[PDB]
Amino acid sequence: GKSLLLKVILLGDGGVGKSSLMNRYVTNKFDSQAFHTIGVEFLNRDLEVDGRFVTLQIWDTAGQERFKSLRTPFYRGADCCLLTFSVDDRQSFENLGNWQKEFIYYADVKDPEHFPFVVLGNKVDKEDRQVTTEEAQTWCMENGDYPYLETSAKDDTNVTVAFEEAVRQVLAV
Ligand SMILES: Nc1nc2c(ncn2[C@@H]2O[C@H](COP(=O)(O)OP(=O)(O)NP(=O)(O)O)[C@@H](O)[C@H]2O)c(=O)[nH]1
Ligand SMILES: [Mg+2]
Repeated sequence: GKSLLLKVILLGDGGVGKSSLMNRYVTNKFDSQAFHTIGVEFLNRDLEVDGRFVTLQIWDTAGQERFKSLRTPFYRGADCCLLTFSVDDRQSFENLGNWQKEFIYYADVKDPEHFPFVVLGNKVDKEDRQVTTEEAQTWCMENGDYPYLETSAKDDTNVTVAFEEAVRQVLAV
C-alpha cells in the first residue's frame, strides 16, 4: 500500500549544519560554503526502517532569530523534531532548551512529555570541540531522555542513522 509519510523538522541555531544535514541525507551532496536559510524548505526522502516503507518529509528552517516569524507556522504537524547544535559552538548547545520550548508552543504540542525529539551534535569531524560528548548526553538524559547522536554532514558520519532514529522514535509512540 502507501508508505508511511512522516514529517521531521530541523531546529537549531544559525550555522549548526541543518541544511547540510538534510542535503547530505537526501542528495548525498555537501557544500562547504553553505548560505543561511531565510525561510523554510522541505525535501521528501524514501527509506525502509525495520523492513517498513516510509517517506520522510524533512523540513529545514532558518536558525536565525530574525526569521522566526517565517518558520514557526510550519512547526505544526511535525511527527518529530531534530534539535540540532554544533559541537564547536557552545552557544548552539546552550540554546537547545530554547528551541525545544519554542517548538512545543508553536507546534501546539498537546503531549510534550511523550513527543519525539532527537538531538544532533553536528560537526564532529572538526578538531576544536567546545562541547563534550558527556555533557551533551547528560543534558539529553536529564531533559526528556532524548536520543543523542554526533553527526557530520561533511563526512557523512551518523547522518542516515540520525534520520532512521527519528523514524524509530515516531513508530515507538
Ligand atoms: N566541518 C563541518 N562543516 C559543516 C558541517 N555541516 C555543515 N557545515 C558547514 O557549516 C556551515 C553552515 O552550514 P549550514 O548547513 O548552512 O547551516 P544551517 O544550520 O543550515 N544554517 P541556517 O540556520 O542559518 O540556515 C557551512 O559552511 C557548511 O559547509 C559538518 O558536519 N562539518
Ligand atoms: Mg540552513
